[PDB]
Amino acid sequence: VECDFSPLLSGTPPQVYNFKRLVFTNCNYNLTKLLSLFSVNDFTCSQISPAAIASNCYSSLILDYFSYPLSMKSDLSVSSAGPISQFNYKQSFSNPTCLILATVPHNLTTITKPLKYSYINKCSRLLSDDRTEVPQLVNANQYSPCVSIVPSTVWEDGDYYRKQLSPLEGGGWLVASGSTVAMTEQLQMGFGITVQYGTDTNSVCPKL
Amino acid sequence: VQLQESGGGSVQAGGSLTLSCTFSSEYTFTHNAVGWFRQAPGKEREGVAAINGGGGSTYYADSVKDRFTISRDNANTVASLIMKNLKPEDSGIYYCATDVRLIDWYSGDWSLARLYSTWGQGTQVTVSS
Ligand SMILES: *[C@@H]1O[C@H](CO[C@H]2O[C@H](CO)[C@@H](O)[C@H](O)[C@@H]2O)[C@@H](O[C@@H]2O[C@H](CO)[C@@H](O[C@@H]3O[C@H](CO)[C@@H](O)[C@H](O)[C@@H]3O)[C@H](O)[C@H]2NC(C)=O)[C@H](O[C@H]2O[C@H](CO)[C@@H](O)[C@H](O)[C@@H]2O)[C@H]1NC(C)=O
Repeated sequence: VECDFSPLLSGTPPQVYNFKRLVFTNCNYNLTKLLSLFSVNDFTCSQISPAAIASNCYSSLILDYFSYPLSMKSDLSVSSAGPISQFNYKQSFSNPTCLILATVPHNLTTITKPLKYSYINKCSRLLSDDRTEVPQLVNANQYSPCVSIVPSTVWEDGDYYRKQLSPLEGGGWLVASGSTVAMTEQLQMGFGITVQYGTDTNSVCPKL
Repeated sequence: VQLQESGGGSVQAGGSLTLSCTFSSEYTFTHNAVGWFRQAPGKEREGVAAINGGGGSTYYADSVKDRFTISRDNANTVASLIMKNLKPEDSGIYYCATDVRLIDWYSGDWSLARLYSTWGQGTQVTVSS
């Protein structure tokens, strides 16, 4: 059975804080078949390499994808000093990972564009003393604690959101704000890959 | 059903026909693709043309290039096949198909019938010398 990467090629890719995660097990994969369809602008890895990630056997392969403007490549480089790693998307510290930035060629019209790019620029708890804010950051490999209060696309740059927390939850509020970047002529995306060499047999292998 | 071919008929060699693949009112191929195939007695089913939602990618069999044209409406609910300069060996039952495995479709396998999960009932094309 060949791992089927077709879902990336169909529909509107979510924004970075709503990244779509696909988990592959017990299948053979052809990574170059996927990547050859895109114009790859950046391809960086941690604890693995582009050559190795395409050629090893894993207990599982996890593929994340989202809309992401190439002009925010540096917002990735700043890592937890900037809003993407703080509030939107932060890959595993525990397993090898890669992060790919790619442009959608004009031929792939089945990938439809969102109205704009959006990301979360603030996620904080406003405490019951109605005074101090405590930032609530994303944990590696997880979704933002503010995904439930930010819309799938931010309507206007700087829009602000809040949700009252119950007394049992400690009171106060969960608060967030969104930023936007204008859509590009061709859609630009990020692909995140995490692999696991697990107890479970390494039955995610390259197609030969 | 879901896929319906129309527009087939009988025609003299050198004539033309336009086939239509109409999706049920609730369905679209906006995020997928449509292939046109044909079946002749004693031959395997043959892909002749295909197009994706949005029309960014179009493919043609060598046997029909420069004679056939595949197109879509803006809404990706009708895929049309304009066939010109028809030959007797173009006679067949013509099928449209959708719900394709997209990655393989984009990667050179557009004409592989097994990749398509949803098939119309077909329309008759009869070309007479
Ligand atoms: C994938 O897209 C390629 C580029 O498509 C662009 O152009 C279309 C409009 O045609 C836009 O809607 C789209 O967004 C994108 O900007 C296709 O390659 C291009 O194909 C066109 C048409 O076939 C070529 O244009 C013609 O060129 C002839 C040359 O003499 C000229 O006389 C005509 O007047 C007309 O301008 C164009 O030159 C070409 N450009 C490039 C960079 O390839 C591609 O399909 C085409 O290219 C294939 C390889 O070249 C070819 O085999 C096909 O027959 C087709 O021409 C397309 N691929 C698929 C699978 O659809």
